[PDB]
Amino acid sequence: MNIFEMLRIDEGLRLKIYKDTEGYYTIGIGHLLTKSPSLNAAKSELDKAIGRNTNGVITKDEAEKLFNQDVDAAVRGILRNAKLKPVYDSLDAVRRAALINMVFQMGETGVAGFANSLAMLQQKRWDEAAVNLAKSRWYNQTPNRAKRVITTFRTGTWDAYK
Ligand SMILES: [Cl-]
Ligand SMILES: [Cl-]
Repeated sequence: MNIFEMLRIDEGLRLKIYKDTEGYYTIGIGHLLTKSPSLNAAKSELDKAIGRNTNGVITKDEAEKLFNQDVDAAVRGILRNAKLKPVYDSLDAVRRAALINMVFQMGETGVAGFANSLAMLQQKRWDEAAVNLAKSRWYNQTPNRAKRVITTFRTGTWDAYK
């Protein structure tokens, strides 16, 4: 298992524009297009992203390509974040994947908001962190996904994904 497979499981794959759990236009493997309520605005951002007139539909390879870029950016963004880097650096490979998943979903700013949980993760207090991570809008809105990521930080294994 790895970051790609893990997010593929969490996000799924859709080749037509769809609305995410928050009602925002998305496509592919969790690629957010826009928070604007307008479908045209989304189609437009989509064409700009693919470099062609898609008419709201893309192929698998195009989806995968957006995905690759999205994962790379999440990593790079973690590495540039003063609040995130030290945490990421302190973690083992499996848990690093949980941190990436979270940035992929919520953005760097969103995660930077789990200040208390981050400190716990850095100190390696797994059970306490898990409990704190659960006290969040994140967990109440997407509980199944959240539990998977939390178990991963708690155990350091991929068991929640097997
Ligand atoms: Cl893009
Ligand atoms: Cl969920």
